Amino acid sequence: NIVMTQSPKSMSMSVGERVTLSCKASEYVGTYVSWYQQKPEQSPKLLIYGASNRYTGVPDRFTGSGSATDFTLTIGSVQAEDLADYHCGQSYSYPTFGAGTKLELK
Amino acid sequence: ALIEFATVNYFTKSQPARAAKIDRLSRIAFPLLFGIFNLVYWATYLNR
Amino acid sequence: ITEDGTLLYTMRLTVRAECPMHLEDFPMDAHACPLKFGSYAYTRAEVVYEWTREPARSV
Amino acid sequence: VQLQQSGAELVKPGASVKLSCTASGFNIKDTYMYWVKQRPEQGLEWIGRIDPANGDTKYDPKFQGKATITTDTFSNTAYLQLSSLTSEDTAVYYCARKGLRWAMDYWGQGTSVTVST
Repeated sequence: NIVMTQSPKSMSMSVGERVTLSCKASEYVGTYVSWYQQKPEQSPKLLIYGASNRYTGVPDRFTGSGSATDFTLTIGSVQAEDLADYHCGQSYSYPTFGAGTKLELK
Repeated sequence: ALIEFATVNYFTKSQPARAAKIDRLSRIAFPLLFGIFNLVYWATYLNR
Repeated sequence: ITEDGTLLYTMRLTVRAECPMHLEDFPMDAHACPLKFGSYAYTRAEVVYEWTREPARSV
Repeated sequence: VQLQQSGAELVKPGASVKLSCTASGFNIKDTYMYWVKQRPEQGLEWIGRIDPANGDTKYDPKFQGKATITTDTFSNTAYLQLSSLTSEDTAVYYCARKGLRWAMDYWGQGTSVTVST
C-alpha cells in the first residue's frame, strides 16, 4: 500500500505571491502522480496529469515538478478563484490519494 | 613479508638480537593488521 | 480483431539491450538494467503509448 | 466526456444501495471506471475499479465484500452496490474515468448518501 504524505495540511497566503505544495510518496511512483483541484461543493477537476503536464484548459501559472518519491506543485501569480483543496494521487499502483491542503487567503 | 625477511637476513650474524626481535614482532603485527583490514573492507562494502 | 475494432498484436522477441554499469563496487554492486521502447516516425501528437494495466502490474 | 451519476439516497442502516453512473460521450469498454468515496471535509479514498470489457474488478482491501462493482455495456452504465453498510459511510461517492497518464480526468457529480433513522 502506497501512502502519499501531502504537506502542508492547511496554508494561508495572500494574492499575487508564489506558493508551493509538496507530496512525498512512501514507495516509488515514477511520474504517475496527478494533481486535482477540488472546490467546495463541486467535483474534483484534474489539473496535472502525470508529473509536469497541465491538463487541457489549465492556466500556465500551475507547474509540476516530478521525481521518484517527492513531487511539487508550484502556483505563480495566484488569482482569487484558486481557493480550493489540492489533492495529489499516484497511479503507479492502485490509486491512493493524499489528505489534501485547504488553501486559504489572509 | 618478503621485505621483513630480507631485513632479518641482512641483520643476521651481525645484530641477531634485533633480527629475532623484529621476527617475533612480525609474528603478531602482520596477522592482526590483516584481520583489521579484512574487517574494515567487508564492513564498509557490505553496509552499502 | 474484436468486433468493435479493438486489436491485439503480440510478438515473441529476444531483446539484447544495453545495461550501462558502474563497476566501482565490483563484485558487491547493484544495477538497474533499463529497457526503453518507443515509436519511430510517429511523434507524441500522433501515437501515444500507455500501459494496459496498473503500471506496477504491466511488466 | 460527461458522467451522470444518480441522486442522493436516504437509506436505513443494514440495507443495500445501488448507485449508477451513466457515461455519455464515449464507450466504457475503452477506459477503466474508478469509484471514489469522500467523507465530509476529509481526503479522497479509493473504492474499486472495473474493466468493462472483461469484468475484472479490483477493490481496496478494506472494501472487499462490502462493495461490489458491476457494469452494463448496453446502456453504458457502471453500478456500485454496497452490500452491508453501517452508519459511518455517509460520504459522497464519485465516479471517474481514467485519463491519459492513468489520472482520472473526468469525474462524476457525487451521490451523497445518508444513513440514519
